[PDB]
Amino acid sequence: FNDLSQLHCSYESFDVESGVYSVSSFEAKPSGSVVEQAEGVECDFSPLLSGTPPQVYNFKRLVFTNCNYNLTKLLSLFSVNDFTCSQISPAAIASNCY
Amino acid sequence: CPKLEFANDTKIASQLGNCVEYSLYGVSGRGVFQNCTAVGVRQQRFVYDAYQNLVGYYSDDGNYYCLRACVSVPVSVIYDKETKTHATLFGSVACEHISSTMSQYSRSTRSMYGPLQTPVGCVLGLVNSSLFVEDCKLPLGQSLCALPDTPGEMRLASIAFNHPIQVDQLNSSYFKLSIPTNFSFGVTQEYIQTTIQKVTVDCKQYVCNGFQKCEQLLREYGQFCS
Amino acid sequence: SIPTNFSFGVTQEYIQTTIQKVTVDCKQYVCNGFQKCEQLLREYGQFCSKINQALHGANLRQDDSVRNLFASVKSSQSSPIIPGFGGDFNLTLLEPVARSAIEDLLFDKVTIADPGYMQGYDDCMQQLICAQYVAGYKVLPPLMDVNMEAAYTSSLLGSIAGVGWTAGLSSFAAIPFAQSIFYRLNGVGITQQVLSENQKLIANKFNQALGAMQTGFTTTNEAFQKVQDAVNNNAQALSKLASELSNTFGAISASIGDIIQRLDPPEQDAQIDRLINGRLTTLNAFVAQQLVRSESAALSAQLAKDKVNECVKAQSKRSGFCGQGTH
Amino acid sequence: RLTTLNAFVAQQLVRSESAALSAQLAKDKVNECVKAQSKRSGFCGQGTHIVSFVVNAPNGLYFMHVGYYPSNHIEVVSAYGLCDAANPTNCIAPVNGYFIKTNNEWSYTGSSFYAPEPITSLNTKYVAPQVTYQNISTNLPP
Amino acid sequence: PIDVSKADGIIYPQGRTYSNITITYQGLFPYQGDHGDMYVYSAGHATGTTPQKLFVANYSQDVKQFANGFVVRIGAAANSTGTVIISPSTSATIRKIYPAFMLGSSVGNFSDGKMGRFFNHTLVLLPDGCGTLLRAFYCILEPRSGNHCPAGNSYTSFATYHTPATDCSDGNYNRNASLNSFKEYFNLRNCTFMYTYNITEDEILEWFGITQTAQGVHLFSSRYVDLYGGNMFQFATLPVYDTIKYYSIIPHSIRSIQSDRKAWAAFYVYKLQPLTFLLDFSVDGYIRRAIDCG
Ligand SMILES: *[C@@H]1O[C@H](CO)[C@@H](O[C@@H]2O[C@H](CO)[C@@H](O[C@@H]3O[C@H](CO[C@H]4O[C@H](CO)[C@@H](O)[C@H](O)[C@@H]4O)[C@@H](O)[C@H](O[C@H]4O[C@H](CO)[C@@H](O)[C@H](O)[C@@H]4O)[C@@H]3O)[C@H](O)[C@H]2NC(C)=O)[C@H](O)[C@H]1NC(C)=O
Ligand SMILES: *[C@@H]1O[C@H](CO)[C@@H](O[C@@H]2O[C@H](CO)[C@@H](O)[C@H](O)[C@H]2NC(C)=O)[C@H](O)[C@H]1NC(C)=O
Ligand SMILES: *[C@@H]1O[C@H](CO)[C@@H](O[C@@H]2O[C@H](CO)[C@@H](O)[C@H](O)[C@H]2NC(C)=O)[C@H](O)[C@H]1NC(C)=O
Ligand SMILES: *[C@@H]1O[C@H](CO)[C@@H](O[C@@H]2O[C@H](CO)[C@@H](O)[C@H](O)[C@H]2NC(C)=O)[C@H](O)[C@H]1NC(C)=O
Ligand SMILES: *[C@@H]1O[C@H](CO[C@@H]2O[C@@H](C)[C@@H](O)[C@@H](O)[C@@H]2O)[C@@H](O)[C@H](O)[C@H]1NC(C)=O
Ligand SMILES: *[C@@H]1O[C@H](CO)[C@@H](O)[C@H](O)[C@H]1NC(C)=O
Ligand SMILES: *[C@@H]1O[C@H](CO)[C@@H](O)[C@H](O)[C@H]1NC(C)=O
Ligand SMILES: *[C@@H]1O[C@H](CO)[C@@H](O)[C@H](O)[C@H]1NC(C)=O
Ligand SMILES: *[C@@H]1O[C@H](CO)[C@@H](O)[C@H](O)[C@H]1NC(C)=O
Repeated sequence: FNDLSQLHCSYESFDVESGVYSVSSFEAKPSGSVVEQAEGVECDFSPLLSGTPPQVYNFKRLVFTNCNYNLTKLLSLFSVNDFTCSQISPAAIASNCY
Repeated sequence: CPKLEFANDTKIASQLGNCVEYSLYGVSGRGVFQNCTAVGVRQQRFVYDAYQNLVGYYSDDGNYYCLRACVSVPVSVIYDKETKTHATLFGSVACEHISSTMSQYSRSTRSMYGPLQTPVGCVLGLVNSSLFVEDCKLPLGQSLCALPDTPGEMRLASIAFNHPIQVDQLNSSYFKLSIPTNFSFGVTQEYIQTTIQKVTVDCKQYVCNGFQKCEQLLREYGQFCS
Repeated sequence: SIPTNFSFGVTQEYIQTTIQKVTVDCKQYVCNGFQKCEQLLREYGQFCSKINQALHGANLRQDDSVRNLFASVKSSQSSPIIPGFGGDFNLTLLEPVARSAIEDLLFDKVTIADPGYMQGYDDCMQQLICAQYVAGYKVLPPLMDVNMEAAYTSSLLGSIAGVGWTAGLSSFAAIPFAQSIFYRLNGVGITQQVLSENQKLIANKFNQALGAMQTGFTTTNEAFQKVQDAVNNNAQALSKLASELSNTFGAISASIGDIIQRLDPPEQDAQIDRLINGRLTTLNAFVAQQLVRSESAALSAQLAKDKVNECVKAQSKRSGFCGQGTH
Repeated sequence: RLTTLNAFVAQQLVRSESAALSAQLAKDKVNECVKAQSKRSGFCGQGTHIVSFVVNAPNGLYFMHVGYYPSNHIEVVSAYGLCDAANPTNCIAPVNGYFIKTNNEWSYTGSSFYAPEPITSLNTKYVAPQVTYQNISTNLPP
Repeated sequence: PIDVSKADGIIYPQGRTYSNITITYQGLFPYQGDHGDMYVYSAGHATGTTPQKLFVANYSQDVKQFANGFVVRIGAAANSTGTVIISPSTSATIRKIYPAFMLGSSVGNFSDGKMGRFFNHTLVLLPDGCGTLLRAFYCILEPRSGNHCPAGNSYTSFATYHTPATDCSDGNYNRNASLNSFKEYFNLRNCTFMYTYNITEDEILEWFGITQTAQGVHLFSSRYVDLYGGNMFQFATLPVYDTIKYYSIIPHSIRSIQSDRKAWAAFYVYKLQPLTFLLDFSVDGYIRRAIDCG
């Protein structure tokens, strides 16, 4: 609740000793946030939906760099029967920059 | 990166020289802008320290800017037992921040006590007093201390210097001397720890604490406790 | 066997008295301002609390040792410091201007990175010293001020002239320093004759003897070597804070926000568990090494106070204990 | 639990060597300034040590040291050597004492207290002539 | 040899630049003071003004494993005068030349049984127009079956000619005719994509690096930024589908006349192996001094 709360919990008693203690300091509120770097063309997932879908040993490859992606235009129209995510949160795959 | 309604009020120049949560399209964190001279390869755009943290940055338009860290105020506390008296200290900082924007849990203040410039920084909860205490029991660092009233108030004091008795010298055959004229028999009192309480332990009354199964399991460990 | 010539050779040494008296916050260091981190902190936390008053107790023990040793070395009455004291001897280098010129130039050659005890945080907004708060720690201020050890150096400087006459410290006898040297040389076994007509040559060669150590201040001085190795000891001690958060400790990453907003809640709780475990063991290693440094500082402080009370203010009869040759 | 006991063994051997260190410092205290008077400045007792007393404690050992504690220091004059003008080689020096220009000439005083008393042969001894010493002619000391 | 304290052609960190500190890094590096994979180009037979039959070595049939790519020095013999390779009694000023590479993963015997056939989709890169164009293409090669042809009879090896009196004079650049000389020996099929670069010409030496990783084939050079300096900056990233384990150098011919036979560059190739080196990042950031570990 206060400085005395974290004080007395650290000593686990209602009676403590006098003393200079490095109490847990604060962090100032940042003035804001900056989101800037170059963006050009958006990410183009057309060859994923173009052509014959290849085989499990013919797994066709797509590299995406320097583009802008949106899963709300991609996964929303995907009739996803099953979704799994190995060592990653499924929600943040459409949130962070890589 | 994902799509966004690109906010105009998010540029680097908007809060230059100010602490912001930096997010350089994957380079995430929170730090303080500054303007520097260009160092390193401008095509790399990202300059890092010896500990894998960003120090500089080549802007898109071409104005090199450093970001070191968004350093915050270190905070310490004083409290005295048997006199319900307590105050806060802030290290190596001008009295610059007021109660608006902290972090962590709810800070507690009392009646206004206010922000005072000390050589160690800024202090809240102290009243100025040019006092001198040679034998301060709970000092405030550097050469500072506070002493509580016998609703009391701790009051400021510098750690006083014990002035020796100043005696001069004569450059002649006559010499200047100083001499005790009274005395006492002071007792220098101290203590040492010679032999602690020595203790032994069982393997199976500390570890099996009587467990049959435990027994058969510890036989692979065997001679460790031995 | 008997020698027919002589000189005055200086032996240089140093003692690491008071180690860096520091502190580290629990939450800003281990947890670094992250929400799910403090709720998981709640899971543990027993370690953090305890080791904080453990380091507080070690620091106050060191402070008590420091105040005890400056109480011991405080001469109850001393001599004033003026320029030109000490006769023909060029002891202006040890004479304070307070700032003694000898320790001024030692502070010049010793790479001193003062941890911003007056600018600090403000020194970081205007521009390694700022790196004392990246994850977060604080090397506490001294409990002393410069001018305060300037006063102690003045006190011991007076005690040099005042003590080395006769055992029994109740009387203060700060002789004119040339005659103090005369009495000290008579005491340590030099005849009054050559001390009566040959003061000039011995004074001059003592002068260039004390001058040679001024220009000798380089790597060849072993006391410089142990001072700078102590500086490196402080540097590696603070690197034990500064360098370990870069380690993942077996996690998939070492950044907390990375974990909390790019992992699922169960797996991110597991990764925070791993990170806090590794970090608390690094804290235990820190506690062990500062305990070692604290006891070493205590014994070194005992050695330093014994050296300064026996063979500095007076002439100890122990053969070569603190100075090689007939000190 | 085995890791906790390895930590226990480590800290116990640390306390063991610390107790060993305390043992040689213990014998140093009890054999230097307790059963004698230490010639070291504030070795166990602050100031001029007189006596010391030692008593056991269930884990340790307890030390008082009764010592001379000066107070009320005043300002006086002292000399360097009482030597005859006619016989400069005839000099005297105090046996751990001081010369004081008393009322009622330089006389002997102990080196720890305002204790002036007339100069005798039992507290001084003959020394060499020096240019920094002093002459007396109106009353030569015995 | 190759000095590491002088930093002769060593990979730069891809996105982690430092300043004025020494830093350790685990990557792909060669050893210190090595020999190389020494080859050299030369000019063909000529008499008067007409250039006669070619002049190439057995370097087309010498195949090495790709391992982890390789680094090429270019024009270390430039600015100087060396003996003409075809005529040892004749000497001329050494001019810088650039090599043409092919990459794949299969080895087979030729129409005459000489080993070196590559199957399926393979990469060929070629400098043309006095080194102005650096065109690369990952296609299907088809050997011809006529006289002196790779699938034909009376065949020994393969080479690419170049007629500098008409090929790469001021302007013109002969519609990349050395690619047609490659087409005079091979044919293109079933190709997916194709890359081309513009590189200017100078007189200072050149350092080039090639490697591959699952995301792509990475090509590094100095010229692009450090024209006066030297470093590995990734000027190309081929979007490759499969890794590469075999490579070869295509021999190249120059249709120069006999009286004006000019000495060409003597290039070195050093292989890249997984090592850990320490780097001296200076204040400006130019890496100039490095040191090995093993
Ligand atoms: C064949 O012979 C030619 C001679 O014509 C050589 O070319 C010279 O190469 C040297 C070595 O790099 C060059 O020396 C460098 O000069 C720089 C200044 O150049 C200025 O002038 C040129 C020409 O006008 C401009 O294009 C340029 O932008 C500059 O304005 C210096 O700054 C260099 O020092 C810096 O770089 C080195 C290397 O990184 C660092 O070690 C230094 O500390 C410093 O940071 C350097 O001294 C010279 O300029 C070239 N001359 C010409 C006319 O180009 C060829 O190298 C040579 N080839 C072979 C294979 O031998
Ligand atoms: C005592 O030593 C100091 C230290 O060298 C002398 O100071 C030097 O004085 C000269 C001129 O007299 C200057 O050129 C030097 O720069 C001084 N040195 C330093 C380090 O400041 C001083 O002169 C000496 N005094 C005597 C009486 O010998
Ligand atoms: C006693 O008086 C004699 C007088 O000769 C002193 O001897 C000389 O004193 C002068 C000045 O005081 C010095 O410059 C000389 O060097 C002295 N002579 C010698 C041989 O030392 C003497 O100092 C006086 N004091 C004593 C003997 O204690
Ligand atoms: C780059 O590193 C060099 C090497 O340490 C720095 O040069 C040192 O600068 C300090 C400060 O004046 C001197 O005390 C040292 O003697 C110098 N050492 C050497 C070897 O020159 C240089 O200051 C650094 N520059 C920058 C911009 O960081
Ligand atoms: C940022 O700074 C640019 C030049 O840098 C100048 O020198 C360095 C060493 C710093 O001290 C910096 O503050 C100096 O200004 C300017 O060309 C540029 O205009 C500056 N940016 C803005 C927004 O003014
Ligand atoms: C506090 O008072 C002293 C004298 O009483 C004065 O020197 C000092 O400047 C005061 N402090 C401030 C912050 O004004
Ligand atoms: C010393 O002080 C004590 C107590 O103050 C007093 O009884 C005694 O008479 C004093 N002695 C002298 C010599 O002043
Ligand atoms: C001692 O040696 C030094 C240098 O060798 C010389 O200057 C001095 O005169 C010598 N002194 C004696 C007494 O021999
Ligand atoms: C090279 O430059 C020429 C002229 O500027 C241009 O026509 C050509 O398309 C360029 N080629 C490449 C690959 O950039």
